[PDB]
Amino acid sequence: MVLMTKPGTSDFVWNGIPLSMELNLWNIKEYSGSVAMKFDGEKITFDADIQNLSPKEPERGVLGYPEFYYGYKPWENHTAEGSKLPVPVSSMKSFSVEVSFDIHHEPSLPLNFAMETWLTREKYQTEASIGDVEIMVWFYFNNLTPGGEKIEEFTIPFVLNGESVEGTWELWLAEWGWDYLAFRLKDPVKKGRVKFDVRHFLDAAGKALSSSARVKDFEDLYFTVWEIGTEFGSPETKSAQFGWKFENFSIDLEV
Ligand SMILES: OC[C@H]1O[C@@H](O[C@H]2[C@H](O)[C@@H](O)[C@H](O)O[C@@H]2CO)[C@H](O)[C@@H](O)[C@@H]1O
Repeated sequence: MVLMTKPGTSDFVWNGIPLSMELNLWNIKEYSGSVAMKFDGEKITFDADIQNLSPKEPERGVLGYPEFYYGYKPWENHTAEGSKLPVPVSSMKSFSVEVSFDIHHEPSLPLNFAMETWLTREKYQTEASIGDVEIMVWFYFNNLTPGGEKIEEFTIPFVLNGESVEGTWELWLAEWGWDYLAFRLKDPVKKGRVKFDVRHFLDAAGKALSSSARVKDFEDLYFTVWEIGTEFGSPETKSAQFGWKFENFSIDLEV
């Protein structure tokens, strides 16, 4: 059903779930080489062998974020048809996400396996800005650090390979053009199956930002989307070779 070999977006449906996949190289000015993303009905795979890389904005650190998502991504003003997102955070009872993944990459490549959402003041913004929140959940990372500084750590459960684990998550916060929160699992998992509820993270982000001058009414913000992907690169990265595979995907939003 879906095949992309250049930056772009496409909707598709997986096990009845409407989704969008983006071959996202947002911070790459130019590159040579190959990129291929594909959805075959049963799994999503991504592969990259690119060279002559240079960032558009070196200050942003990473170079790209090939991914697929459920919902409405503000920045692209896009959503596949039939999505249940966006919804106000305060209306989320639980949001269970499950996926099996396998990531491979050249050893020195700054890379991570990250999931995130954008909490916007208004339902359908086309950007995030002061008053909004970007929240990431890193299940894996390699020669990559989240932006900002570490503030606290949280113990948050998730089911690894079918076994309930009590993960230890560092929380990184930065206040740039928007509020940035990144939950980094202290024991990265490079291949496996995870199941967890986004709500726990939301609860934690809420407490962390409870004294912010910028973010005003946390529970009132719109939970717009859930992205799943891998960020890569750094301003010094000149070439990149890595790839991944996602499978056994399923979600459950309870309003
Ligand atoms: O800056 C707009 C750009 O953001 C991309 O998400 C980035 C985000 O900017 C950055 O703060 C965070 O560290 O990483 C994410 C994912 O790489 C978004 O994917 C782009 O569509 C958007 O144009």
